Amino acid sequence: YGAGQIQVLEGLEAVRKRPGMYIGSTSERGLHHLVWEIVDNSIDEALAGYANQIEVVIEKDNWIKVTDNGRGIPVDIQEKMGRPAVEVILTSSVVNALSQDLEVYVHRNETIYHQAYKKGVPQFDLKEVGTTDKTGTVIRFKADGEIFTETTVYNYETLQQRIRELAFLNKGIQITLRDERDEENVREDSYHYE
Ligand SMILES: Cc1[nH]c(C(=O)NC2CCN(c3cc(C(N)=O)cc(Cl)n3)CC2)c(Cl)c1Cl
Ligand SMILES: [Mg+2]
Ligand SMILES: [Mg+2]
Ligand SMILES: [Mg+2]
Repeated sequence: YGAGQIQVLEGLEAVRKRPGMYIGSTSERGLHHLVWEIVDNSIDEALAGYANQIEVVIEKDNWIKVTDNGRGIPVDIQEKMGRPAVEVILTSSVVNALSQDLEVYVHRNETIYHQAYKKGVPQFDLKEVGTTDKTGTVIRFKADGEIFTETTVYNYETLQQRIRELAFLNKGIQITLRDERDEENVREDSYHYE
């Protein structure tokens, strides 16, 4: 309960109290904005010269998974908070605050690190769960139905349109959209402009 952790909790309270001020609306438009908030991080990492693939998956029950092959959100214990950098970054994330559940897997230092959250609150300390020969960041989230009180169901065409545009605007980045909500009938569109 240091000043750092107190500020974190106040920040989550503030986002959840006035979500529309952060993401425009809590309508279907705001729901889809959650995806762009996450994907923008991957785009910046690609433009910085450290990533070139981004994958957005609509999973069963309208979870969203975003994966990039960037450097991975750092995990070193931070000066300000005395907590892993990734935890500080995600506990101040609007998407995390407005998600009933969110998971991160960081591939970095030939290690896979995992943390989970509910409404932005970490459920356990960042944990090493395995090894890897890749780098990057995986984020999985389920939008909070307490916040998004019109719908929590994503529109494939809405995601598709903007993903295609993002690939066209940010040449060289391979951006893939896949709908896995119905395991019997899976749709994928992959964009890569030169
Ligand atoms: C899906 C996704 N991807 C990213 C992402 O790629 N973030 C970048 C931000 C800058 N990062 C680094 C890397 C280093 C480093 N030298 O490896 C040091 C620092 Cl100080 N930040 C790499 C991850 C985020 Cl954040 C989310 Cl959410
Ligand atoms: Mg942002
Ligand atoms: Mg950034
Ligand atoms: Mg490329």
